[PDB]
Amino acid sequence: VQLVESGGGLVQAGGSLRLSCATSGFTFSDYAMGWFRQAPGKEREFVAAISWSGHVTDYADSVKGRFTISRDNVKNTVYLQMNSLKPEDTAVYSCAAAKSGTWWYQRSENDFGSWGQGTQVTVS
Amino acid sequence: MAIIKEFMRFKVHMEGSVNGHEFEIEGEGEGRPYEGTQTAKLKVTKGGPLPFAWDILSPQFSKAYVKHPADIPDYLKLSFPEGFKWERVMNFEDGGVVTVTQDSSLQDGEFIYKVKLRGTNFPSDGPVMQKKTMGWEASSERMYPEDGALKGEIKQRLKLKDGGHYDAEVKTTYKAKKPVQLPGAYNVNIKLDITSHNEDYTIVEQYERAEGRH
Repeated sequence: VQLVESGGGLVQAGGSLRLSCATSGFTFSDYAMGWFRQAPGKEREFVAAISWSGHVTDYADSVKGRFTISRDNVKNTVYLQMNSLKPEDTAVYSCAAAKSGTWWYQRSENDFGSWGQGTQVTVS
Repeated sequence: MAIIKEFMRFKVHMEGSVNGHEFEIEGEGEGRPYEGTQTAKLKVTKGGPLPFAWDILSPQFSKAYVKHPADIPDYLKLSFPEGFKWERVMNFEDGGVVTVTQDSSLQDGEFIYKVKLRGTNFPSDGPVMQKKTMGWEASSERMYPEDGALKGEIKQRLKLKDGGHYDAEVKTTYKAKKPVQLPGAYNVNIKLDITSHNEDYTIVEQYERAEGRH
């Protein structure tokens, strides 16, 4: 239900930062979580998603190997570790909770809900 | 034992893909949950015959059927009638990876299992895609509580038709759908056998014995 992202900012190319999403109002381990990003004029696009246990992760080809999604099922938080940042990674990054709870490699905006407002990442 | 009887049946459905090959399996099983024994008959309903080793699928078809000492709480039995869910990653020694997600529930007196599985990055010349495996050796699963769930780790080993063994590092998380007493760390000894198969492994029978110990 309630998701609030933090950890964005402005960095040089080649930098490293880590987004976090705090959560409230639902059983966190009942949901897969996903990160999406929206750059100027483009469609909101899938970045990464993680199953309830953390064992199943999926990444957009554009970020695989550079970003890592993880979660803490005690703190009820999702993370996006972003390494090897490029100017093309500049966007508002938002987190969402999956449709049902049983999620399986689903990447559409429409399979997620309860979006946060996001956090800006700018890479120069 | 009004919920989990001394004899219990189960039904299982798996949807999967291995190296891009999609398939579905439907199965029926039964066993003695408190004695730690069970059998199942599985049938490939879509995508058969499978162009890869059955053995990578066999451990995905039932932890309500683990014999426990009286002083170890049976967390997964106690999760019912609501049930529990589990997810697993198997990292094989040649780079193949199997990811699994599963839901276990109780419907009209029988366990209902729903499984999704993805296998990727198996070498086309390896023992999985060439069907050169010959069943699992006996396994020791290290169970431990962590972060509000019950976790297991296995150094699992497949026998090779060509000799020796093919290793997988296996991690699983099991979580009751309602809060249940988590046990302290313990070990489960597991032996899974293929007891019959037709030539192309489109109909397969399995047996599994599982017992927890301190």
